[PDB]
Amino acid sequence: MLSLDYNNIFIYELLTERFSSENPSSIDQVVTDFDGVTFHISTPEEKTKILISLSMKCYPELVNYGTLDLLKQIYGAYVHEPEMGYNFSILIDLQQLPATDEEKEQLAMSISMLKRNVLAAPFHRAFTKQAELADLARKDPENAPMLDKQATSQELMAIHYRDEETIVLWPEHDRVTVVFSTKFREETDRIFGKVFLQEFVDARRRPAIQTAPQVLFSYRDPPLEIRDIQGIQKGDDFGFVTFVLFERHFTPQNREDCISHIQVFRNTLHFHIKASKAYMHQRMRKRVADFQKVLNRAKPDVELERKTATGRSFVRA
Amino acid sequence: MSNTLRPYLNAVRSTLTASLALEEFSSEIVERQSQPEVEVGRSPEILLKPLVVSRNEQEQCLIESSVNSVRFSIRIKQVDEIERILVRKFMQFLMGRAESFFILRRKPVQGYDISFLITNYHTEEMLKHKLVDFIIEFMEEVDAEISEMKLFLNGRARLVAETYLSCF
Amino acid sequence: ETTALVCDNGSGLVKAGFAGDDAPRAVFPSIVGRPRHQGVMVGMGQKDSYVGDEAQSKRGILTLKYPIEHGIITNWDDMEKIWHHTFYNELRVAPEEHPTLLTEAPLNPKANREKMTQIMFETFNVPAMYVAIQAVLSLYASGRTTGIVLDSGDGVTHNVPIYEGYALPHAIMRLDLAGRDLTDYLMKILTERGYSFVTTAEREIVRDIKEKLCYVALDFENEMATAASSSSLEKSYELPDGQVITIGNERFRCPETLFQPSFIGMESAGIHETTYNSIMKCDIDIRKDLYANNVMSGGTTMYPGIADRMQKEITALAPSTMKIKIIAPPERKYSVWIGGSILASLSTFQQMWITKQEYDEAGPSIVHRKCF
Amino acid sequence: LMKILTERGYSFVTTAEREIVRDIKEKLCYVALDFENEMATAASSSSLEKSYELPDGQVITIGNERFRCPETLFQPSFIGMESAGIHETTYNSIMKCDIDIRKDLYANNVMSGGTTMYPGIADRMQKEITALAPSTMKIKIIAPPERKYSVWIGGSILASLSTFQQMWITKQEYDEAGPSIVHRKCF
Amino acid sequence: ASFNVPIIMDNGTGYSKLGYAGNDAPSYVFPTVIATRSRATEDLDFFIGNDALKKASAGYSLDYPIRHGQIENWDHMERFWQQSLFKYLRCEPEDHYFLLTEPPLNPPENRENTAEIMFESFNCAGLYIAVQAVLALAASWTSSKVTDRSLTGTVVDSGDGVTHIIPVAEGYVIGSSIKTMPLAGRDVTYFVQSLLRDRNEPDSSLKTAERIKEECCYVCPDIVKEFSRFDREPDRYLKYASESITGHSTTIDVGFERFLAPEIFFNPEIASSDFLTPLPELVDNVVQSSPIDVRKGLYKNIVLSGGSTLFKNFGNRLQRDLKRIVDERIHRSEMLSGAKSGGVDVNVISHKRQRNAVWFGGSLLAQTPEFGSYCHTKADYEEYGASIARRYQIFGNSL
Ligand SMILES: Nc1ncnc2c1ncn2[C@@H]1O[C@H](COP(=O)(O)OP(=O)(O)O)[C@@H](O)[C@H]1O
Ligand SMILES: Nc1ncnc2c1ncn2[C@@H]1O[C@H](COP(=O)(O)OP(=O)(O)O)[C@@H](O)[C@H]1O
Ligand SMILES: [Mg+2]
Ligand SMILES: [Mg+2]
Repeated sequence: MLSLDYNNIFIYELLTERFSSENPSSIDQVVTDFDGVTFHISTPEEKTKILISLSMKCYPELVNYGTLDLLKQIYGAYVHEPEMGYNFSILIDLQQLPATDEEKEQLAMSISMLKRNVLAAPFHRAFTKQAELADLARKDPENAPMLDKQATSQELMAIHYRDEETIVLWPEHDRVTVVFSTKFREETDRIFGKVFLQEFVDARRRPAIQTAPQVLFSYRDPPLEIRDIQGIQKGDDFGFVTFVLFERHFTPQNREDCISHIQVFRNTLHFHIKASKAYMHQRMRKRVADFQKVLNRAKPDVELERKTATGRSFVRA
Repeated sequence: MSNTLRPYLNAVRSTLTASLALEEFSSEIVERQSQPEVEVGRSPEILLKPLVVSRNEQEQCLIESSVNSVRFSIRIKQVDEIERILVRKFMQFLMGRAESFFILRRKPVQGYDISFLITNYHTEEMLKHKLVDFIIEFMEEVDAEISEMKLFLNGRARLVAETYLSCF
Repeated sequence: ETTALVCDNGSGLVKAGFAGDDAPRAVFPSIVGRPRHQGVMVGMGQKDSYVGDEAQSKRGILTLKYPIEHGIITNWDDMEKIWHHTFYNELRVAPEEHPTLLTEAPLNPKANREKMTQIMFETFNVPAMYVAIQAVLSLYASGRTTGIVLDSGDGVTHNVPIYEGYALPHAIMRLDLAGRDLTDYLMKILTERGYSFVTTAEREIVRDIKEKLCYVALDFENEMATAASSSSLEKSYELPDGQVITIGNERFRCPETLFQPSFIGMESAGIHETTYNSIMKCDIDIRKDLYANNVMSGGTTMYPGIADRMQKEITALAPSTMKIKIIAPPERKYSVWIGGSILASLSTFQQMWITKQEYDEAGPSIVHRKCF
Repeated sequence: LMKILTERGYSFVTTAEREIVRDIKEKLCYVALDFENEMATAASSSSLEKSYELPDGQVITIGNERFRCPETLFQPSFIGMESAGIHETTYNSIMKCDIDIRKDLYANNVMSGGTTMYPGIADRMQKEITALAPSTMKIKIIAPPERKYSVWIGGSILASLSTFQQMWITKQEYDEAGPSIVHRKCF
Repeated sequence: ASFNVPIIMDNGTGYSKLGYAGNDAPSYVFPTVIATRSRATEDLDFFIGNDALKKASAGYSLDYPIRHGQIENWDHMERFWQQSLFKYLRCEPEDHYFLLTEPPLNPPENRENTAEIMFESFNCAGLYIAVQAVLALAASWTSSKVTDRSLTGTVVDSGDGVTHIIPVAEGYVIGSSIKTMPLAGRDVTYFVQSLLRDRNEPDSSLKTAERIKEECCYVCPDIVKEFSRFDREPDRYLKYASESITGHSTTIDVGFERFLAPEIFFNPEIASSDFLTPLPELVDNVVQSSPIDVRKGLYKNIVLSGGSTLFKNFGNRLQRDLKRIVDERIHRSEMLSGAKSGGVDVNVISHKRQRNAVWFGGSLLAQTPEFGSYCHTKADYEEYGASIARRYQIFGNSL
């Protein structure tokens, strides 16, 4: 696979099986996801009632960012009071699901896609702010730079979802710039990530893919706007990949795909580093075989009599 | 490869072909048994002095001989740590299949990355005037492989970056 | 250090060797080809990709792709493969023990230069490297110090006037018509006589046809009128298939694309008008010397009689009071290399390298502020 | 199509069977919207199998060969050609043009010729050109139902024009200019 | 501090059962097969499990990395692990502890390769290797609250590729008594396919044989009496509906295979000449070779495991045969001596988690706090080298 999936496959399959089934069964399984997020599935009250919980270390910051309302108008009346040890909880009963199959399938997909659904609140807020500044600047072109600066100052938003990762996003009259504070431990991971990040920068440059958002990466130094932001170390070992999303990159027909893509970026990079390790393994063995071919000299020709198959010559003559 | 490694390569060739005058010899401490004397090192009167060939501080060729067995360990260049990881993994794969090589050790001596071990029997049955040919051929081809594999790493990183980024 | 590497990674051909030598140790086409069939045979040493002379020899069952397009590298994988070939398979010298010299056409994107420098420094770990322009190399080779250089090659044609020790960057004219476009036009206009060339092997065959037969006339209208009475102008060529083909007015028509770019449907001045404009863009006090020193360089300028026709057109354009002289050494095919080697074998050049210790402390942008 | 019919078990060698195979391709062959998914669907050969009645009365059945041979247009490597598909060639021809004239080239594609009458060729070409071309603008395919004789219709229209009569190549010009009048008169 | 939940891997010959510690069921139970070819590069165009099964004729060639319990090809195994982890299991290796399992009697080289792949390609926090059995003993006891652990018995783990009879006494596994028969569900599946072959049934696909076992096969007391009963009784002649790909209502008339297939376990001569000792006799030899004091515990508790022990009347027949043999020996001793005895009873035990007893035992074991201390930490691997796990411990004494 080349592109990482955008939701939890186990939740999707479980929901599909339990919706299409006729005899439900009690289940209690806790499932982990990428980036430390953990999901818990249980049926404590009724065999036909399923409760799903979300765990995330940065969730209170999401609440500060205004994610409760987004979750509410995303998931309707399904909202349920959170369970112990978890952040967001949902309770679903199979007796009230829509009869039509496509509604059930889309509900299962939406529930399985809870990760980005809860993580996309800052992106939606940034898009709304970008629209506001766009219309305000269209009201008077001469009033752009000062409102742009005040938006870079006040609306500068940030989040820490991993302890070596950070998203810094802020809107403007025409763009929503985002900064990733990438850093890889596990030395060999950082070793391969250096090459991966270098090649990832070049990509955009090539005229072949100029339609993509502009990338900006420079290790050992952060951009001008985030040196004063708390949490950003003074370039200890952290890279900083910056994507500039213009108006065309979040057109009303392409917002969700862009959000999911920009969210999954880092996990894609990690998984593909591992895939590159496997690629080495296979090539390296594949032509150490050629070295063995080179060695197979220095063996005088000899003759084996039959050695027919799964046995020893199967005959005395 | 060559046109570049003439003196080091020829010195290794000459030393190896001089050090391969092996002989069948039993064990002087255990009866009705024969062991490679270079690996045990219990009877010093039959162990020729250890010999080292080098071209630069990062390339060495330790040549330890004996009456029946010869162990020959080398170091190959690792200019940057990318080549360090590549060399380590590749040479591990190389030694992992020593069963079909007959002149390899499953684990190199410390401070090295590979150790050949030519016991008498290999010279007894396998004609040995091309074992050294394989030795030198490998000593150059290995650097060739490391360079090629780092090129392939760069290429695959470029391909995955383009594939990820184009789908915005 | 004894000697320093130097590589002229041109669009069509690549020239490599040691500094101070007077002969290319290695010249092979800049071609990387992949197989396009199954291979029901057993063994044969199935090689995934053939590059250089091997690809040129086995083009029968391969599809060939040029990594460099119009002077800008577009397939960095193939470029790295070609550099690896030059380093290991033909010159067979360790990159880490030899400073290298590279060549890049003027006005190329800065991405090309930065990526090339970074690749040479990190993937090959060369001790030091330098990037130089073709026109400066041509002047170094010719022994001159003043004179506008016309460098027409496989990928791009550019003009860089240079006074005594100084270059005028504002008067540099770059034209994207070159040998590849000429070969494409020859393929297009060989169809009108029946012969059809499609695959990349046919493209190489047409390139050989242009090598052996194409030439530049003196007066286009008179030459066409002479070709109308097609008696003593046609020639013949032998394809590897054994079939003999006849060449006619298109023998000299396709070289005229340089002087009349409208033949391939591009709105631009010819290789003489661009030179005239480049000279006129310079200061008035140096035109009287730039006219007397017209330098021809590159593979494309090897057509018979191109120098005479270019001199005629430049003399017609320029005022008659000042004479026009054009020069083209018989070894101008490797003039860029000769200048590169002369520059690399200079004592005063030793402190103008870019060492690894200098590179890693400033990033890949150092090449922009040091090389040029 | 003749070459790939052999693997099923039917042999068509000489010219008569060549015309028979041509008639088969007239009524059975079609262009799939996508190739890999349709090839996978061909395993469940339920809605893909079709029957044809030869002049000899022997009935033959055809499966994935319905859309395998029309795909050669988009994949010329099947018959052993190192060329690009029709969509790729059209995109390259558009790209080779000038910068500001690509608006109408993208917005106006004329689908003419007898071979362009396959069921679903226009949709596949539209999808492919949309994929290659930038997504900023729209791609349109003009496929008139009478595109089979479009060349003749246009020829009649041109000949009926009241300004074309001056451009005729009269025999008087040929009587003095030789057979080369057509080179510098027509185009 | 508070670590993440451990992950319970399982790589059987036929099925691989991933999951988590503390769960009540494996998250994924899918076949151990990977699809592979021969503009995505050929490095990544691979599918595993049910996706590989469905995508079989679309341009991929399936291959089973594990056969007879031992891994032969390593590219397939490593690609299987990476696909599982990063596609279905959805975990980051560096922040979790793994509990791998693999059949006993494996070469130390295989364990070394597994450890080095896990700590280099992935480099997880810790890796622990357990023997397919053990976990079976752990999952044997159902109401495991504080005390009611048998901790002494025999586990007959019969699976897809190879079966293992391993005795356990007071927790420790007696190596000298370990014996293994190289016949399992796959060999009898090939036998069923051959039986379909000889009768020239319209469909003879291997999946058809698997389903024929799934809803048809059962164990019988003896073969000649069962043949006579089948001749007399005519309602034992079923016709399984196949529907392979397009052959609607192509019913397959099953026959004597329904009792001829399971009999290989109690009569291994049919499968091949590589083994000839019937399973009850082999279990008797295993128990007798054990130390004298633990024979009562070995006979009293016998635990079935694996998916190939789900045959009806399998446990009944095994218990009957073992009880008959032990009675024969005891009575022989009695008439040799001339005194009565209380005898020894045999209780072959089957439980509600027969199919995935190994996984359930692993999940129950991983939850213990002391499990973390037993894992191979990454620092130990980077210090002592890649041969940290080569000393084979459960069966046989090193040096
Ligand atoms: N004698 C010749 N006559 C005509 N064309 C030539 C001749 N020699 C070379 N060429 C053309 O010039 C090209 C050589 O390009 P080259 O000058 O090596 O490019 P660069 O200067 O970028 O290295 C070839 O592709 C060939 O088509
Ligand atoms: N109900 C059943 N009855 C008999 N055999 C079965 C049954 N279900 C599965 N089997 C077979 O027994 C094997 C054992 O299952 P499992 O333990 O998951 O495999 P493995 O031994 O590869 O780990 C299955 O792979 C299958 O071939
Ligand atoms: Mg050049
Ligand atoms: Mg098993």
